[PDB]
Amino acid sequence: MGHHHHHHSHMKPLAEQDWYHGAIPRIEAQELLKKQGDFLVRESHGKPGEYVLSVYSDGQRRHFIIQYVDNMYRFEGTGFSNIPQLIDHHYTTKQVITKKSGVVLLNPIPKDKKWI
Repeated sequence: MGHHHHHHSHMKPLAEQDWYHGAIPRIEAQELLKKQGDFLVRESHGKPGEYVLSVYSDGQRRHFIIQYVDNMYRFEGTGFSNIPQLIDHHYTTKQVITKKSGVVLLNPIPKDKKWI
């Protein structure tokens, strides 16, 4: 507590999420990754509604797709009503994306203000 270091709010919406880079191409999603942990969520370029998570793990670019079922966004069965809440809560709980792959969320990669 103090005069600074207190961001009073609930969260930022999916659009304002820095880890959410938008509908950027597959190349741009894989090239910005460097260590095991770097992750970003994009939307499929041309397919509105299909969000692709790109996380670098085990030396590979691990690309997962967010399925919208039962009115919830999910990677491996269990899902949340909102993507920003899905990733945020999944990150803070250190839960694995899919048990098939075994990838965890650490240090999210921010985005640039590409007005072009």
